[PDB]
Amino acid sequence: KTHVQLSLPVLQVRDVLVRGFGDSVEEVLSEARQHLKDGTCGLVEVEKGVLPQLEQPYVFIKRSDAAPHGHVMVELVAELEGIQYGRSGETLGVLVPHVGEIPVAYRKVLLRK
Repeated sequence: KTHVQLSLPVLQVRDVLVRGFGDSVEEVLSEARQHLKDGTCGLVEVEKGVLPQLEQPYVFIKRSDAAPHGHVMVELVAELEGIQYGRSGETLGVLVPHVGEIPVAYRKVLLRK
């Protein structure tokens, strides 16, 4: 399938134990996609002071369309030193590894895979 229905645990930035996916744009996108498939991917909602507490490169989920079965359609865009790799809509949040942190909510998304 080109799209996959996921429910992503929404984590508080100060709970996050592994604050990024790796060390290159290509690695963080690769690792994000693997964790999304393996159900080991969390979402941090972006507000003032969140991104500086996470590790670059960042992986964002961004709205790709204006929401089948409650699931917002999203795609991945990476960012490193203010350059983004991808073009998409509004940020729903920043992806991080999930290693058992307790979420505050779930974000239903349809991921273009």
